[PDB]
Amino acid sequence: NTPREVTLHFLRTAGHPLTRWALQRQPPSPKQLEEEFLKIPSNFVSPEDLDIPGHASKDRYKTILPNPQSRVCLGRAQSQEDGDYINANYIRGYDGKEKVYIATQGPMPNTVSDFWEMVWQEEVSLIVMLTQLREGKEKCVHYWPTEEETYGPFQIRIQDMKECPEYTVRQLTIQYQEERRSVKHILFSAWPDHQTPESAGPLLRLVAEVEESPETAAHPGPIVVHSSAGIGRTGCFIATRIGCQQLKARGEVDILGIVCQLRLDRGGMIQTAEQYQFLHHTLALYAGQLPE
Repeated sequence: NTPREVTLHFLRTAGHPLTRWALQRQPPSPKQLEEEFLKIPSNFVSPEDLDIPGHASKDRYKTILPNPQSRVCLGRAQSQEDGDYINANYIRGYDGKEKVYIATQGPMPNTVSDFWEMVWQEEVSLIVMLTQLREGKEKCVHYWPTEEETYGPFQIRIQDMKECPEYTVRQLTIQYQEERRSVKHILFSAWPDHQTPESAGPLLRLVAEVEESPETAAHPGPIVVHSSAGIGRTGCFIATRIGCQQLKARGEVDILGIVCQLRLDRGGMIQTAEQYQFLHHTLALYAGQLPE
């Protein structure tokens, strides 16, 4: 028993709780953090674990695939399309709450309409986007409109653009037949893939921008988080939020555990050790702004 049984056992049980104090005043050494991050299994799936034909055309990277047990299935309630496929996964949030996020790649030109179908079906009201200015056509596409565009059966229109210093908030609507819904769009640039943000301040503010985003609905939908591959930056963002939530509720955080649980939801979440180190730096900062 069995690369897979031993991977799952690890991800399901590994933990390393850290108090507000230990985080601030005695974190694990950069050495320990590296050695620790390497021990975490990736939980990638092989192309052999997904029997979907033609999914390859819908993936930005051949090796970054949604785990089947949490994959988002497009039920096609609003269109005629062949598959149910989109490279995306439900992600559990604080304390295991189901479907708090959906982690996905940024759409490619041929998956723009699948994305919006996901946004609709899942009743997404908040999209968080992580990118860099250098990022070209092949890593990222402008899948929202200038004023107004039809994407498949939807009308997306831009109701407002406001430029905060570290991100752009766009208020959109998406409308299908008679039903028109609000979606808040946060684009956070200056975050290159395989790297970290310039510093933690801007990330914590992005996280707050999301916290203080009014929760209109009765069965609130998942927050969509995306980047080119949908795991590195998307992982850091989502790990930072969950981590802040644990610190706030419990005065401690388990980062190792958090990362492990994200990899159960979608393989590869958090790509580099340096990103894992940054998570500790950011969360250490966050502790200091907590009451008292």
